[PDB]
Amino acid sequence: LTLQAYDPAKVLVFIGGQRVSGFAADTKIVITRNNDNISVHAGVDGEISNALSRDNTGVMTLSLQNTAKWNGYLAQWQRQANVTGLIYLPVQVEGSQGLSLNTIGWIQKQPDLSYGTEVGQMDWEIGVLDAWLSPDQIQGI
Amino acid sequence: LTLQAYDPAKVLVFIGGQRVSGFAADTKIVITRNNDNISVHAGVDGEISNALSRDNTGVMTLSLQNTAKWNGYLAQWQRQANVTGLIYLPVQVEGSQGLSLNTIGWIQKQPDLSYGTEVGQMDWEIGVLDAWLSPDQIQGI
Amino acid sequence: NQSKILTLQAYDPAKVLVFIGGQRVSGFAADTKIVITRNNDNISVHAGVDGEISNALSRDNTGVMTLSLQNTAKWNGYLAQWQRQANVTGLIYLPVQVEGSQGLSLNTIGWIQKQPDLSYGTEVGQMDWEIGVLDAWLSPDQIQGIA
Amino acid sequence: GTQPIDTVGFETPMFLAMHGNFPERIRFYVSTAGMVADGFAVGSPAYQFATNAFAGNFAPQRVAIGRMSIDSSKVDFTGTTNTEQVVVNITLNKVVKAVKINVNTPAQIATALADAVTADKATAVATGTYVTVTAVSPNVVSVGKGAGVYKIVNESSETVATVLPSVIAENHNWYFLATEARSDADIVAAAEFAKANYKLHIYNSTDVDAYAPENSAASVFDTLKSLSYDSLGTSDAGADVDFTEGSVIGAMAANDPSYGDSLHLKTMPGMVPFAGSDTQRSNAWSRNANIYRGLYGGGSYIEGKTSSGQYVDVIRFSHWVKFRMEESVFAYMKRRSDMGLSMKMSDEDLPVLKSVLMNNPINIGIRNGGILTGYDNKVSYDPTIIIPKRANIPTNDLAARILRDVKVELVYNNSLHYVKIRASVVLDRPSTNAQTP
Amino acid sequence: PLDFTNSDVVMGALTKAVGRLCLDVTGYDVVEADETIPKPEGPYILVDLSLLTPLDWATNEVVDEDGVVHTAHNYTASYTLTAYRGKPHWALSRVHQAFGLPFLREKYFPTGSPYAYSSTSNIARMRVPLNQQMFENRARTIVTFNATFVEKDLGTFEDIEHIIIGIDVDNPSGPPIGIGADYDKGVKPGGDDPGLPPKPNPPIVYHDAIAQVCM
Amino acid sequence: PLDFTNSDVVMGALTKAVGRLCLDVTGYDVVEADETIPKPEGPYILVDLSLLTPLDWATNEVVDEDGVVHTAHNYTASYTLTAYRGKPHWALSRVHQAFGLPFLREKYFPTGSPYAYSSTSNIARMRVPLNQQMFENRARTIVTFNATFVEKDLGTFEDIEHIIIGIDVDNPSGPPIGIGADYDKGVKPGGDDPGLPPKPNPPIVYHDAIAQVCM
Repeated sequence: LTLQAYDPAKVLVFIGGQRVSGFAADTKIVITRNNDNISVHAGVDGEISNALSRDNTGVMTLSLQNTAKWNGYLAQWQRQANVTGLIYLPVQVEGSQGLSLNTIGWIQKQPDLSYGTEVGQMDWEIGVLDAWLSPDQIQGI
Repeated sequence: LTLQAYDPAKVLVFIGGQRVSGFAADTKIVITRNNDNISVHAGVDGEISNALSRDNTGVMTLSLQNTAKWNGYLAQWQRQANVTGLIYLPVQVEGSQGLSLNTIGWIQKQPDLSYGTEVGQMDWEIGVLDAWLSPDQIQGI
Repeated sequence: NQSKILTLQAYDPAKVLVFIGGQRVSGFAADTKIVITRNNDNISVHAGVDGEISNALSRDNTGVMTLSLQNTAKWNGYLAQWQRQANVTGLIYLPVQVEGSQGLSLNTIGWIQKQPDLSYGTEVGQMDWEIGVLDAWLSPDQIQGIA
Repeated sequence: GTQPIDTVGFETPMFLAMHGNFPERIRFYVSTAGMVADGFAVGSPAYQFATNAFAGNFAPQRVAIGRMSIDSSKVDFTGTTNTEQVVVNITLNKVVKAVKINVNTPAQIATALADAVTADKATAVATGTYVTVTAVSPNVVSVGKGAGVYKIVNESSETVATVLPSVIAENHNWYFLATEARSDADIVAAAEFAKANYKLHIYNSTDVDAYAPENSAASVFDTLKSLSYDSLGTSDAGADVDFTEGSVIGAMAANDPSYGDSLHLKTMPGMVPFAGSDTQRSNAWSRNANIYRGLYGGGSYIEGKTSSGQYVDVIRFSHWVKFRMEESVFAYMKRRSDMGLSMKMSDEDLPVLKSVLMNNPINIGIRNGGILTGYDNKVSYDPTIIIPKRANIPTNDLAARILRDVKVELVYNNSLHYVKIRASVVLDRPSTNAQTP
Repeated sequence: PLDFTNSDVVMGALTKAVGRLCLDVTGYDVVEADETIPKPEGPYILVDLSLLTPLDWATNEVVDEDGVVHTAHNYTASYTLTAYRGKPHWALSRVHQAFGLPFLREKYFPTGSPYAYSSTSNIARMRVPLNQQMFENRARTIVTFNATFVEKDLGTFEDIEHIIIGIDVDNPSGPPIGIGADYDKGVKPGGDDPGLPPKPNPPIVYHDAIAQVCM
Repeated sequence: PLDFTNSDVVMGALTKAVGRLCLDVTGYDVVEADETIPKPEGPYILVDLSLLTPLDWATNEVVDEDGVVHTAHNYTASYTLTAYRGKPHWALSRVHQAFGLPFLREKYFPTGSPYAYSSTSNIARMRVPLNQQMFENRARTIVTFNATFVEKDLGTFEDIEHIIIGIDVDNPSGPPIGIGADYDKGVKPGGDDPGLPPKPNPPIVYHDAIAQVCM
């Protein structure tokens, strides 16, 4: 029994079937939801009633160095979909020790490209059609 | 008669019956209310009348290292409730020397998960259905 | 306070079932799924000069039901066919039913009263079909403990 | 060594009958049909009690019947008057019969009842005012009420003070207590056992000393009053032949004490309205012998007081709290131990009892209204829970692995019983300070 | 019987993991700071565990079968590498890139291992005079790793075998009613009572009618 | 008679608490900076109370029976630990993790104690030449604790036994009316007057009618 140490190199991202590579330093990804889980209606006298949220979309940011070969793929996929109308591709994430994710999603907005004296960065916004994190990889859950 | 020294290690959190563990450095928790206690209506000539607040919900933040085993439990509880409709679990807090709390509550929103070169952090938002602090543990009140 | 929780199970909007003609409706809009109204109030009051009061019971109980569907929904087709069907053949009525997950139900017959306004733009539109319901008494049957 | 009951037991009433229809010391039924199948004669004591219990508005789901060795029955006409076809129902070893005596005097009727000698095994012995029925070793006999004016009495070689320790050992999942024996010694023995085992004792009596003037009396009600027990007694005319304890239980078995509801005006089908006068009612109220007055064309219980003057509902509420806390603590402690995460004796674990106890037993009461809350004076009624720290636990208690001095406090929210008004009629109507006090 | 790998094991094995990867990539020879020896011949690398940082609050607790507690803490260990001859700056760089090669890492940093790589610092090239005749080429860098340390408690508290609770119900009809409640390890609240009969499952039989109504 | 534990007691007992936990976990030997002795044999740890920080404004005031005042102030004491041989960095780390083990803390840091643990600094490993022959392994860290200090006043002020108040009511009908008011320790304003009669509680009697109306 040896407990894991957080390995940043085993955080994987698979988009469309292949594995992404060429991240920028620091945060490789960020996952954020769009809406609150439950909506609470509070009465005059204090009665409380709850409603379940039925919109579970999220957003995932993806930091890539502007020299990465994966910029070309996303740029091609983005323009292709705008013409044909087919926008969805599988998205899967893993954690060395953390919460995974496995759904479908699409490229939401085009990042901002800037050129200077040093290799820059591009932050893509990948929409994910469901944003429930999973304890698959937690060692002991 | 020896007066207590603030012991950060004796601040306890019990959710659903078990004890939480695996906090991130600095602030373990934060408790905040949502509404003002009394609403004051001021007349033209200066007459003043008061109304008592009958909505006493609060919010409690919970900072956990992203390798904590307790992330899996909250992720499972969150998804379970979204299907069944049972969302409430007991919540209890203690203070080494401070104001306690003991009510029921639910997981409000999914935190933001980010992956980088070092073990990160997740801040859960636990709604609490009442937010009255108690002097139980104060030594002399 | 936790001693006044009005719903011990969260209200899930997906439990609200609607059946028209025996098929389950699907493809609803963003905010509101249905709205049920009456046309006439329940009783009429005839008050005399000196204060004599007498009341009458209404006998027109028809109501109107609005059904919000995304204009890309498939159910728009079924309703559109039904309109022409009834316009020519003269058979208008069709059973209607509603399930009050944690509220009031409804079970009667109805017909398509008007067709909505179809609009095309940069966003997926919406349609408000009017299903006039012959009798609109709400039913508390889903609620337990009604003595 | 009282073991704890659970929620189902809290509703199950037990009746200690005399019979031999099953070998076991106790059995549970969900309808009178099962008892009929077991060979109980229609109109028999246990059958009547079961019918009454199931006939209430708050009827329990299941009824438990105890066994006390039967010896011989009695069909007593002594002191009766009859001008109607007397009928007696008899079941013999799964064989069901009926008996008929026409019309005349009670002694003649009793003598003519000796005709119950055909198709029998069992024997019948007339004695001029009653017929003693005795079975034979392999035979089983059940004698039940019919259309006649008579009361069935049973005798046994055992005594309650020795039968009950066997029934409780056989099974303990029941709350209410009732018996067929009606002697003062049996009633007092039942009361003393019940008060020691945390069970509610019920009984109906027909003694006229309940009506007897308050100046003095020596009734069982008075003996229990002197001993200061909690047995719930009631005076009824038809108790000795109908066993109306079943009807009393049927009106309070199902409603949980979390509502703080009392027994003051609940209708009890099967009971017969009290007949005495107002002076007799005043007399009875002094002995705590509750009566079933018939008012405004209906029947209504009266005030449900116990032997020692206390109300029934407070006692029942306290017992309900006890059982619920026991069950909740056991459940949580068992779930904690199913995992390898057993509760230890340290200051990092002890507090959780606060939430564990707040959830199941107490919060339901506060919600439903049985527990009073708010502010008074300079005191508040909110329930409080106090738990010790590891430093305060004695070393002997540490060694024994036992936790003591966990304390709870509550306030009960009683109901209303009486109202008085001061109306006034006048032909017309009559200082102006107008200054804020 | 529920054993583990304490801090001493993880810490000592991390050095050797770094030592083998440096040897297997750069081709230089390796040496630690722990004990001093006459300077080797040819290019070589020096390894040192310069610094170690803790993270305040434990992330996991594992309870032994008997109740003992094992606590896990996150750490970060920094190693100072120095290359002394040849092209030292080239040597250190190849160590950096090695952590990006998948197959090479799997030999020494297998999935599930108690330590991992985090980042690297700037590589500085230096020239140092020797005996006032020659300038020697050198370099220096700091490599930061992640880790997780586990330690075992020194005992346990007693279990709760028996609980006694006192209850007082204040009421207006009389003095407060005192009553107690109790719990015991093996005593079920209901004993072993079978409970109410269950609703039976009807047996599987043939039906002639798809939907039959009978009054 | 209302005694307490002043600053001197708490401060001196905090050192020994740290001393015992270091000995009981790492297995090394312990020594303070207070008095100098020839260097012991084998690995050992050195304890020093490097720094002490006050918090400005008192958090509690306890009044003696006679009126004397005891004031309580929050503090933070920092201890510098140094381990001198063996694997010093390993030794210090096990001290850090000890504060996360529940049973071990309860021996020396019981609930209600006047000092507590706060945090820890980076652990730096060092090599120090000795006699120009050998490099000795060492380490260093700073552990920060919480504390609370209580001190007792040097006297009290007099009580207020008698109060005299002068009042002047200016009015237009004449010169201002002068009148005085007074207070005395044991003199009630109303003496011991019984006051108005209370509303009696009616005795408990039997009622025939659930609701009776009488004109």
